[PDB]
Amino acid sequence: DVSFRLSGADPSSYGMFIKDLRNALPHTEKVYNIPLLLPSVSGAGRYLLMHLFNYDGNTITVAVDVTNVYIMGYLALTTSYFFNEPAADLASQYVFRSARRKITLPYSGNYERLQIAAGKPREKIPIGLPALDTAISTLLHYDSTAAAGALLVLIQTTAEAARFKYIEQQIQERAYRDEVPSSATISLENSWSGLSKQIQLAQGNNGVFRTPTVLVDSKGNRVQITNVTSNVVTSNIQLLLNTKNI
Ligand SMILES: *[C@@H]1O[C@H](CO)[C@@H](O[C@@H]2O[C@H](CO)[C@@H](O)[C@H](O)[C@H]2NC(C)=O)[C@H](O)[C@H]1NC(C)=O
Ligand SMILES: Cn1cnc2nc(N)[nH]c(=O)c21
Repeated sequence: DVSFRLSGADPSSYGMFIKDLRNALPHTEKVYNIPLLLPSVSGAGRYLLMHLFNYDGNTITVAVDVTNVYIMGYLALTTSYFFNEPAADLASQYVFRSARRKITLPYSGNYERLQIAAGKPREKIPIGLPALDTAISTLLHYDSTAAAGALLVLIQTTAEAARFKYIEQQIQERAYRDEVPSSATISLENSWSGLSKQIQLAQGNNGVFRTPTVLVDSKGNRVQITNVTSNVVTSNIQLLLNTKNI
C-alpha cells in the first residue's frame, strides 16, 4: 500500500509519494523506456490501496485499479463508496469487505459524468495540495455533489500526476496554493489513452506514430506529436495503458 500525509507535506514528500505510487504498479516490460501496464490481473491483486491523511490526521483509503490507475471507490471510517459502473462493482468484491455499509455513488467515474454532477468543468476547479486536504475532508462525510468535486481533485492530484511528470510538477507548484489547471494539463489528461496507443504502435514502425496526437502546450499553442523523440514521450509520460484496454 502507499501512503501520503498532507500534514508536513512539502513538494519533496509529494514527489516521493507519487514515485511510490508509480512503483506500486506492476509491469513486465517497458516500451521505449516507459512502463507498460498489465493487460489484466486476477483477483484482489488488481487493486492498490492508497491511505490518504488530511492535515488533521483523518484518513480515507482509496482503491485504485492497477491496470489503468482508475479510482474505483474508497472507504471513510466504516462506509465504502464505489462508483456506479461495472468495474467499480467488480472491485467491491475484493476490497473494503469489512465495511458496515457500501454506498454506490449516483454516477460513474469518468470526467464527463463527474463534471456534470459537480456542476462545473475541471477548468474552473482549483487543484493543489491544499485542495487535496479539502477533498479528503469532504469525502469523510457523504454528499454526492460535494464528492464529485472532491473526486475530480483527488483523481488529478494522484492518478494524473502518476501518469505525467508535468502534472506532478504542476501540483508541486501548488503545494501551498491552489490554482485551476492549465489547458496543457487538461489536454494531457485527455490524451493518456491516445498517446499510450500511439507509442505502442510506433514499436514496429521506427518510433513513428501511426496517427499524430494533438495537445496544447505550456503557452496554450496547439502542437502535434508525431514520433517518440518528442519531449512528451522522452520526459513527460510515465505509464502506458496497454492497448488491450482501449
Ligand atoms: C519527430 O519530432 C521532432 C520534434 O521533436 C521533429 O523535429 C523537427 O526538428 C525540430 C526539432 O527536432 C522540430 O522543431 C522541427 O519543427 C521539425 N522539423 C521537421 C523535420 O519537420 C521531427 O521532424 C519529427 N521527426 C519525425 C516526424 O520523424
Ligand atoms: C481519470 N479517470 C478516467 N476515467 C476514470 N474512471 C474511474 N472509475 N476512475 C478514474 O480515476 C478515471
